[PDB]
Amino acid sequence: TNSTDIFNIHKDTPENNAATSFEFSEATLKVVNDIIARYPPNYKQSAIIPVLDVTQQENGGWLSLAAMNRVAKLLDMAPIRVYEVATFYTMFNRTKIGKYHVQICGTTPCRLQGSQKIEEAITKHLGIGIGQTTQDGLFTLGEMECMGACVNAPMVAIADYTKGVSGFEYIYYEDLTPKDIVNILDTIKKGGKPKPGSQYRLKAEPAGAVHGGEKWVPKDGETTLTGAPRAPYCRDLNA
Amino acid sequence: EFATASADYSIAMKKAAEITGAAESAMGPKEGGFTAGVPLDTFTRKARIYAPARTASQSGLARTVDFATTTPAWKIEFEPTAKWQNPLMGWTSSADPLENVGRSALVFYTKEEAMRFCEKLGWEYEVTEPNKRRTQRTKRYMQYGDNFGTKRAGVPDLSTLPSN
Amino acid sequence: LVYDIKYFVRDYRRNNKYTARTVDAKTTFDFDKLYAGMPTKPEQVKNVTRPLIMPTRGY
Amino acid sequence: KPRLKPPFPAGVGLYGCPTTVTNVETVAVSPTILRRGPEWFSSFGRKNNAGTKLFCISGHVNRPVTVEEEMSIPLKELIERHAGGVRGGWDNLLAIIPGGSSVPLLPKKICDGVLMDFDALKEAQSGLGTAAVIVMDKSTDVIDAIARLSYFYKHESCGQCTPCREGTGWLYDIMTRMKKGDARLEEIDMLWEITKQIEGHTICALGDAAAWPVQGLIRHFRGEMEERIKSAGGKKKLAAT
Amino acid sequence: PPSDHLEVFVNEQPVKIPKGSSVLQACDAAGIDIPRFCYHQRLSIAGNCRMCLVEVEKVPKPVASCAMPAGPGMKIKTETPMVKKAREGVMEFLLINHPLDCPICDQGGECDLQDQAMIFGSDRSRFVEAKRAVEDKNLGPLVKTVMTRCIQCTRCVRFASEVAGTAELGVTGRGRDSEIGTYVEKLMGSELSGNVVDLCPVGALTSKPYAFTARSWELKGTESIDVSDGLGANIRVDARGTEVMRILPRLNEAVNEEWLSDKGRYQYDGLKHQRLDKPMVKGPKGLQVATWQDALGAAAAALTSAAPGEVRGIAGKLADAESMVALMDLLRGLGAGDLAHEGGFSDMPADVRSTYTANTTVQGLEQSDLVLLVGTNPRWESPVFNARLRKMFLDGTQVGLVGAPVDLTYKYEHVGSDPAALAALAAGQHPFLERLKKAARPAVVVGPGVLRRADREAVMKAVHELCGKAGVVKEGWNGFNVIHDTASRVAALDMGFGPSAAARARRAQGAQPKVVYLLGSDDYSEEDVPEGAFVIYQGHHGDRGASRANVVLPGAAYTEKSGLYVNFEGRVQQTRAAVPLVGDAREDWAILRALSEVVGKRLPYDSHAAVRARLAGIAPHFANIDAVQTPVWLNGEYVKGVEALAKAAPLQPSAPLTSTISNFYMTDAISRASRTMAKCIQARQQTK
Ligand code: SF4
Ligand code: SF4
Ligand code: SF4
Ligand code: FES
Ligand code: FES
Repeated sequence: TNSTDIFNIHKDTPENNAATSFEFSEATLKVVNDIIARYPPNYKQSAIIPVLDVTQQENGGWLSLAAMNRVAKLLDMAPIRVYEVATFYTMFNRTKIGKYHVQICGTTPCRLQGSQKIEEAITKHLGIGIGQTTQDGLFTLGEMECMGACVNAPMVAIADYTKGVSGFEYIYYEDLTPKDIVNILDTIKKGGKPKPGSQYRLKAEPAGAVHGGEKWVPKDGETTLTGAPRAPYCRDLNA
Repeated sequence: EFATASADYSIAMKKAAEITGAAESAMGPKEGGFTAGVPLDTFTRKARIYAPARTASQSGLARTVDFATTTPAWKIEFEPTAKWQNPLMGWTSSADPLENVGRSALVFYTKEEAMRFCEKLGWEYEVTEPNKRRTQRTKRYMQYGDNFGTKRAGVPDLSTLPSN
Repeated sequence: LVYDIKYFVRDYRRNNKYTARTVDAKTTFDFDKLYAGMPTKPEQVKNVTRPLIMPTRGY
Repeated sequence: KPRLKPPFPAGVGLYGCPTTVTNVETVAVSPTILRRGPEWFSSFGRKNNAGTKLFCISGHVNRPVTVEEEMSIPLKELIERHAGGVRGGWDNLLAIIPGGSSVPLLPKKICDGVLMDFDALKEAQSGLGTAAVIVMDKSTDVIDAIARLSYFYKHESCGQCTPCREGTGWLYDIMTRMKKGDARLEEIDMLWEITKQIEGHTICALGDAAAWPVQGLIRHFRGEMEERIKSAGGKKKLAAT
Repeated sequence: PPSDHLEVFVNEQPVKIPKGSSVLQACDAAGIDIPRFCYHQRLSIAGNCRMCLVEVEKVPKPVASCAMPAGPGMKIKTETPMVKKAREGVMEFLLINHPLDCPICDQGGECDLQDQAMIFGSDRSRFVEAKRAVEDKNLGPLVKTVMTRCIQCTRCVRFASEVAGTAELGVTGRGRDSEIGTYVEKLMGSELSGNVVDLCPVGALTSKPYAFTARSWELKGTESIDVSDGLGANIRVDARGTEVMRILPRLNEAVNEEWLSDKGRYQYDGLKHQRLDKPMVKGPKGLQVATWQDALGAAAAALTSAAPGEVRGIAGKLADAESMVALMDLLRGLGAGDLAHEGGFSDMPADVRSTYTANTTVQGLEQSDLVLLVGTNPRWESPVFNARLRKMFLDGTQVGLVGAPVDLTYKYEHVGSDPAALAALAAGQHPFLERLKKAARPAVVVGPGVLRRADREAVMKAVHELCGKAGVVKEGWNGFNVIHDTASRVAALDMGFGPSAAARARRAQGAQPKVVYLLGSDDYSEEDVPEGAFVIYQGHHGDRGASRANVVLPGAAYTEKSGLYVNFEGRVQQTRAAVPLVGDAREDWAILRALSEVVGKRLPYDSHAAVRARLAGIAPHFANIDAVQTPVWLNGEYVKGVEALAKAAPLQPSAPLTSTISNFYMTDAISRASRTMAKCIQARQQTK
């Protein structure tokens, strides 16, 4: 389960209903068929997760009931299994969301770094809380669990749905202060591309840190792997 | 080693039932019914000797033939008799003397106990052998690993691999 | 028992037991030991006091 | 939704076929171990604990880092060096979880002296886990940290089996009430009893993963919890009189 | 053998168990009934309830006896402190979110959860938080769903996926928010959809027609049989006084296991409407209430007023063997030889029982790896039999069908749809013959709608030819089977309730009788019931035959008496009276005996045992109640002896082998009067 999805059962809407119309594009159909080839034909049901994901980008960032029906008819499986899988996984959104999907880790290693400060800054600037969307349909805020970037905590991942499957982007933004995330959001709003990863270092190499969640304090100390890379070598396998 | 519910008063009821002299008593057909003193027409009706089957509502098996030696589980019943309703209230009205005495009291460990009881009382009786439960499972889903064996769709064909 | 609600430690009802003892036929009842434990004088006479109350088990 | 063992994946795995599931790190080091020798791999670490390991260090650390280091290295050496020490100094350290989020945490007394080893952290009633370091200082609410971990586990439980599915929310609410102090002394023993109830009684080990952190939390900081419980009376019982 | 029976120890008791058995099964063989919530006998192993945890030596963790295989030399303990501690903890985890709905829950009194909590649980609770609130779901008018009561034992999902084969239900959500049902608003299309409530161990799934009606202990349980079809499912009847409240299935592996058709589950409601309680005789103003003496005298006068060849007797679907034989003796004693059956093919020759029975038996059918269907729809002829067919399908049994391709809830091969396709298969033109010729235990089954064809002899001859060519009948095996959809047909066949050749000829030239008697018949054709002819009806429900009747005798319904009914395999079964007679109703054979005395020819028997003994003298196997004989086989001599009937009325190669059953939910007056079947029909009609 995730935000913006309080129901595990279908709800009727003029946008999402039994009369909803969806069909794959030729590029999307080709990509799905290529994905189909990764599994044996007698086990054709195993490719449901990537197909659901691709349909999710194709529709614009969420999955409709008609999309699930079409996927089930494509994979020759019962719709009930498709509904179960869709309700089982966090990334799969069953309701209409904004053009950009903002996800924040709430796990304790991120919390200690000042996660609530970043959340509060996002709430104060974008004007919406968790499970909410801007009136312009631009930014969608959501809360996530550990995203595997704890050394660069706090971190935020933002999903783009403005360029479809081929232009889909899932970018990590790490080592953030309220100023950092606000400027990232503003750059996205004006049409620019914010730089990925950490805002004060390249990767997980030793560097400074965020003290109190508000200020980056650089620090100098011992760093490894600073010499020339090791040459190829193998020992004598014989005896 | 002998252990068949060996921590209760039932053992004290197992014995005193096999007392010598007291275990050799016997009476003829309809003879005990003479001693009853009840109206003679009681013996004219038919009776059912059986053990009620397990209810579908529950998985319980205590009140079933499974624990036969543990609890008396053979019941004697009578054909239901004419019943109607009270004109003033609507409550069910009947005149059966043998309406509930069997389903509430008459309980027996074995069918032969009820057979002897009816014979000494003269009650004409029917025997209905209860169906035996099956413990052996089906070939499919026989073991927990059968839910995830290769029988579901056959062996995976290695034809969609790169380079086929 | 407000927060410690375990019951097996306090199921006296379903834990009583009856046992069929051995055949008490070839036993030796020495009445000598029986009558050796009895008093012989006005003194040395011991009586079992009347219990004040029945067991309560802390309640 | 996991299956039950027996059967095993090697006996019956994917599509009913033999299958072995392995970690990325264990697989990656194999050619290097094969090329550089099991003798060279065994040159590091203590007995039955040979080799190196990738360590992820986070929390209130001056230099958080994902670094490779020899096994059996002390926590104090591993953190003061290669990570810049504790923010505010080693004396400002409060507690550290050395193996991710499923293993019991260790206080400052246990941490100072213990090594990063499977057979050293286990005897400390903890675990090497994933060798992931989380560091908390004295200004931190440890109860809030464990409660957030419990909330994470509650959201992460699949719910296939009864005990975990129904007890994750119970544990979360217990911890949340503890955070506000709206709990009682005997309810701490009640919480420990519930943790014993879940542990080792479920389908998979996720129940153990959720039960263990609170167990160590109680065992090493029961004074903090009782102090919080009593302290709520200074802000809740004043209106009751 | 390599010791197919291995040995273990449970609480220091040596118990011999078959290989592949579980610790649950071993403890069952040990005489211990371990608490369990998700495991079922007829379903796959789920093992999520955690209620089967036991202790084994050299094992630090409790093991899932519902799933743990037993190893040789294993030691199992079931009364240790950790066992009870785990049981109590599991019960507590069950009850923390469960809503306090027992006063309004209908399963109170027969709730496995409640009894297991009483026995293996504690008495107190330390949970004071807000529970999880679950919205209810709509699956149709048969089952009332209270989803908040669900313990997620997954039994519904496994049952729907495996037994029904619909696989329409699943588990949505995750964790605490895991939810049960269908993501969309769907109506449960399963025909055996009422078994889920019985399989549901809680009040989450409840019978909507039975909801809030009465309590389990208020009922008197009467073991009965199902008469809605020809399979004869063993059931129990629960009633409060004279009124039937619910009907439930009971265990019979050789017949129906633990399953019941919803038609046989919900048609008890009709017993409350259009009921005949008093004798009626048509006067100048019309039918009026009259005494049994008056009605019997009028019937006797009408019967004696006409010649013996002007009297016809017809047997309905629900007439018992006793009434059938009594009426047959009555009409024979007065020189009448016109007999008809509402189940059709009244003129079919009945000399060898095997020719019109299932020689493989229902349980012996499970030994066949290949099954052939010839113009039958077991789904709508016997959904329980269809479920057993699906169970056979689940472990490698292949099925072939010759007839109309219909949904049968499992994959199969359609050989054809007309007798020409059958002839091609017998000739060698189809690959299915060689599969039949290579199968070790092939099976062929033919429905009753085939027997309703005017060219039934030709179809039987072709089927016999195919059986001979494929060796379907050989030593130690008989894959030939004949099924039916009505109970009274088998007893009529065995007792020889067949019209005389003189009456057959009289029908051939078109002779029309004047005295017509109905034994609970309401689906007669117009050709056997001429208009303007006097009609004497006996029954227990006001229907079409009753309306057109001139004299009506209120008979006994199957829920009020104990009649003999033999299923299509030839196993003798009897019903049982659960409630007394309704109104002034009388015993059917008693009614016929009274009429016989009034007319002037008394029947030689005056008791129920006497007429049953008369039946036994007619056919010995009637005495064997709840058993079956092995029918004799006479090879092709029977077919070569009925060759003339094949010559006359030759084969029609164009008519498809269809099923005459067009309305599953309504086949007889009781089904035609039941409100629940009408509600289901409307629901199936409101989906479009
Ligand atoms: S312990 Fe929790 S996550 Fe693991 S199988 Fe059981 S319910 Fe699912
Ligand atoms: S299912 Fe059983 S325990 Fe649950 S509310 Fe109904 S009667 Fe009570
Ligand atoms: S609805 Fe009933 S059968 Fe289905 S999972 Fe819940 S308790 Fe089990
Ligand atoms: S704690 Fe947030 S990414 Fe791991
Ligand atoms: S029967 Fe053992 S856990 Fe369900």
